[PDB]
Amino acid sequence: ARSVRHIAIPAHRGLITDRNGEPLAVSTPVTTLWANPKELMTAKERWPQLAAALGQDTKLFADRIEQNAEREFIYLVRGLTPEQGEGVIALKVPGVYSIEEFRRFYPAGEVVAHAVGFTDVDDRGREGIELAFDEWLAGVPGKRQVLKDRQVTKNAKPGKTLALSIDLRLQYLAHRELRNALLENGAKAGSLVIMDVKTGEILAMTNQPTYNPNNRRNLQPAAMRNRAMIDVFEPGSTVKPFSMSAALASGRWKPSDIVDVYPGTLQIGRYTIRDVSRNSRQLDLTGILIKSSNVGISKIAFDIGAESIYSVMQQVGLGQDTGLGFPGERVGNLPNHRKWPKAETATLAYGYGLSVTAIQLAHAYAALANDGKSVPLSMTRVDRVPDGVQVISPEVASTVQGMLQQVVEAQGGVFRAQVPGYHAAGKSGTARKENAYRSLFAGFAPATDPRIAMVVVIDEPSFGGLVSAPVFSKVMAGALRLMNVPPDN
Repeated sequence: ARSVRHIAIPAHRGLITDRNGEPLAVSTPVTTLWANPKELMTAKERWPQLAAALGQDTKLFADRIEQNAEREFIYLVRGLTPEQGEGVIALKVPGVYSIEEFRRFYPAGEVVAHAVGFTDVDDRGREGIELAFDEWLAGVPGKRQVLKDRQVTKNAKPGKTLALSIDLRLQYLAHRELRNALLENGAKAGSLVIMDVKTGEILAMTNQPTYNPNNRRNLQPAAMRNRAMIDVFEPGSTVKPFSMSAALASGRWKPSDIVDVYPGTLQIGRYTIRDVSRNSRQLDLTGILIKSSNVGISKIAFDIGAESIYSVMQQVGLGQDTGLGFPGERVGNLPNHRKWPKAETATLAYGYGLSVTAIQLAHAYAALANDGKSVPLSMTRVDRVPDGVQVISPEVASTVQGMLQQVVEAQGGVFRAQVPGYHAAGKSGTARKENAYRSLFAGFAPATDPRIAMVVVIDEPSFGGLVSAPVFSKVMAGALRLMNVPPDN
């Protein structure tokens, strides 16, 4: 006879904003027209008109309805504009019932595709923050009891608003400047991360290529890769500052100390360490960074032991889980030994023989920039800064800052990374993913009182000091002014 069923009341997905309340993802009303074939089978004369008004072809339409003649349920079309929802309801065709639904809209579109991600066909997070805070954002559906035609038991609770760490103004600046860089250098891909060194907040994350999450018809997986969180690479010279941090915490090294790197090579039994530039004998510790001397950093590493270097790299988060619970986040690899031989010691010190993400590197540069105090990474607005872990002594961190300032400013330095108005600090490198090439720059500013850490990755520009550095310069200048950071020069 008659029958009692239940249909679930969809929940309104929580609003996602940038840190200033700029909407980044919004649940917009749509309508999903369904039908009762049993009843539809009674109004076959109306089908061509229905069909046309569903874009569906006349005969393909009717084939469908006939095939499913017995089924009392079938969707016709998911999520139309509520107004086309009338275009069909204006035909009042028997067997045609309708659900009220939400579809996501992304006002900033491609600018913040990866960080925000997108929902699937069921209004479920499938990428980015949409997946990562799916529970917080997805409400709790309600339930209605339906009298099967031959009271609401609990009404739906709405999802909660989420304010991200992203500053949409710095995001636009980063998106633009990394797009321009890729075209000028004719590169395949790239990431740029901007981090608040005090709060752990990700102020900007951008990858190229990007996509419009509002129109994913011709989506490609290369476009959807959140590179900053999933591409792992050997950081090269960009981790030498952590090697130097251990040098200075050893008791055995100070910045004015000299190393002889003549003749730009060093035999390690069978191995040969080889410098990218071999026009040096005596270098101070700053010189070792300015020249990116692998012989220099290797000799210091032999003197202090790999353990001390490995320990700093671990404490600043390299090859460690970020705790950001994003979907396909790669952890990379900070490999350990009982007995570190010379080759493994040297390759760690000059930043081959580990793998890191752009996010991890920026996090580590944040720690150093924050006078050696690690703060947990956040993709949500931080209101109450958690207590940091003091992973490098303030004094060592201060010393390494000044050295990195000289890397950018000193003669022979990475002059294309200077930020006009401010003193900036950082280090270029030439990473490996065969073995792929990326140009890196990693830095923070202002050098004497840091606020912002930044990493730039540029995949196969068809050097870090030549390619990534000028992007760091342009984007840092803008970030600092957008954040009303006072010039320190």
